[PDB]
Amino acid sequence: KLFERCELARTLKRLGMDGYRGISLANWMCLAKWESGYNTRATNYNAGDRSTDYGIFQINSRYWCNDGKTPGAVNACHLSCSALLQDNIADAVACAKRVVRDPQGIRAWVAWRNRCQNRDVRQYVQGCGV
Repeated sequence: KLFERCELARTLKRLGMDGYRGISLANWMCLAKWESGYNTRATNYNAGDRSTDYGIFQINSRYWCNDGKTPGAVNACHLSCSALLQDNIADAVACAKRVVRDPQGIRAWVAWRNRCQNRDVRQYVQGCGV
C-alpha cells in the first residue's frame, strides 16, 4: 500500500508514534517519506552484505526481522520480515519503536540524518490534523 501523506500521519499518531522516545510525528513522516515514499511493500536488497530492507521504514534484516536468508542475522523485533510488508503498519511501527529504544534513537536510519536531521520537517504534517 502507498499511503497518502496525512492518512499516514494520523495512522502513525493513532499507533502512538507522536513523540515516541522524544521523536515527533513529523520526523517519523520524513523518515517514511525518504525511506520508501510511504510504500509498505518496498524492499531493497543489499548485495554488499546480503541483507534486505523491508517496508515503509525500510527496516534491515541483519538485526530487526528474520527472513531466514541473511548471514548471522538476528531478529530484535521478533517478527518475520514478511510482517513488515503488510498494508497494516502496526507491526512495522512496533518494530520501528524497538529500533529507537536503542542508544542511537532516530539516528539509526542514515537517511534520516541525510534528509531530516536539522531540517524544517513541519511540512510533513501540515494540514493533517495531527
